[PDB]
Amino acid sequence: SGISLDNSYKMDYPEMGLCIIINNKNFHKSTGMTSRSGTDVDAANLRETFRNLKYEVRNKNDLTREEIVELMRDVSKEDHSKRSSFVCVLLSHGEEGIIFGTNGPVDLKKITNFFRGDRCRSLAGKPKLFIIQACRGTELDCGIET
Amino acid sequence: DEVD
Amino acid sequence: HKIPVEADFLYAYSTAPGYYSWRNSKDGSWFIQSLCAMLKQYADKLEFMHILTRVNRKVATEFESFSFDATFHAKKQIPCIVSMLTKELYFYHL
Ligand SMILES: [Cl-]
Ligand code: NA
Ligand code: NA
Ligand code: NA
Repeated sequence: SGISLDNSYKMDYPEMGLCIIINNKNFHKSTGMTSRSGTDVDAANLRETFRNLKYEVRNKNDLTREEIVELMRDVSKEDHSKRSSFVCVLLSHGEEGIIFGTNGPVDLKKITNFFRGDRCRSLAGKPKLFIIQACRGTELDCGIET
Repeated sequence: DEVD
Repeated sequence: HKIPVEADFLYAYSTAPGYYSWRNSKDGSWFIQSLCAMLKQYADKLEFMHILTRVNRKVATEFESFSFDATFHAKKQIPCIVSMLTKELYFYHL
């Protein structure tokens, strides 16, 4: 055939891939974390948006830190061979490097490690997108007039 | 407006 | 013959390192609102980094907090694209 380039990921596998949306709105009273009003608007917008991109969307609501880790582990052990990519959306409280389950925190590194090229071989070489709506600390940006 |  | 085990990840953060992220209780979060809008408008047109750059500009320019508390009033947000991708990403093909 003619000359070829490979500057772009192959996105014409039979499936675009999974879109896991973790929507944490209500937190265990003992954590002292407030409810995240408006997050259901986010979860619904994401579901529709990624549905139109032909992702297999799975919405999950109010997961404990244990459920988050087990979900990510189980998803990483699926056969992604026929899928172009992987998307995970996290909607929760957070701080730098951390996302909160309903009962306590989860290291972002623990979540993403399941999808390392050596630990999820059927996603190796494929784009793994983590979209994170969560605080990364407590600084506020005062902005500057244009 | 609220923070996360 | 090998690729890095950390290759081919992209982290689309809502906010800069160390900062709060803003969520509106009626409209949803600034970042997710803007992300869905730009995916809706540009997923059949633009490479994903260029989509996320439009998201950055939308959040940075169109949003500013309103609070009865002076500490939290009139604040801004810039999202933070962290790419360890090795190729361009288009959601369309052919
Ligand atoms: Cl809500
Ligand atoms: Na949210
Ligand atoms: Na990879
Ligand atoms: Na936001």
